Amino acid sequence: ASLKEIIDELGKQAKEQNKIASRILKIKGIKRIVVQLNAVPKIRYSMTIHSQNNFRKQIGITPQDAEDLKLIAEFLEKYSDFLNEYVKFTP
Amino acid sequence: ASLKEIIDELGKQAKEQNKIASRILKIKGIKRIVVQLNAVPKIRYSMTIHSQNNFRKQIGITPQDAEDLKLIAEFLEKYSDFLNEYVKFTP
Ligand SMILES: [Cl-]
Ligand SMILES: [Cl-]
Ligand SMILES: [Cl-]
Ligand SMILES: [Cl-]
Ligand SMILES: [Cl-]
Ligand SMILES: [Cl-]
Repeated sequence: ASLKEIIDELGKQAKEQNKIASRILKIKGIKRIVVQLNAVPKIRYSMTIHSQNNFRKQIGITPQDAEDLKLIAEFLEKYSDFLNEYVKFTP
Repeated sequence: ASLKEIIDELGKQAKEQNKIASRILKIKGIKRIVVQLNAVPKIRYSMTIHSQNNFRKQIGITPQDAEDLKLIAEFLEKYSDFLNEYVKFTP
């Protein structure tokens, strides 16, 4: 499933149901931080990060998360132009 | 104020008061993501990230945050050995 497929799927779901629809992006190489894409409804997107170990609670980062954070930064830069033509983000 | 001064100050506060004590790290160059250090009480540390614009709510990252995330990764790597001898982190 590509990013665009996920974006499209979350958009359609958030509309049919009138509530946030979410999906974990499976960014290659990430060890612990999980990036979740959210479609918030007239549909705007955001991305939140989560620990696999306390998935529902706010993430506490430690120094061992440095490489994850870099991979997330790289993924953002790699898809930046596309995302900025394709979706609107949360305020 | 160095990282160690902040760590020491938050440790002393979290002990005198028996509750989480927190302070924003002023990592040079960050535009929007704020890293806050927390001493949680028998004292363990964590770091949480926050948007300056919705400081109390969970941060929604967008592609413009890529450089902040890299600077946070660099700061973690720069202080990694020190932190791992000097403090214990949250589970
Ligand atoms: Cl992910
Ligand atoms: Cl965590
Ligand atoms: Cl792109
Ligand atoms: Cl900061
Ligand atoms: Cl935000
Ligand atoms: Cl160090």
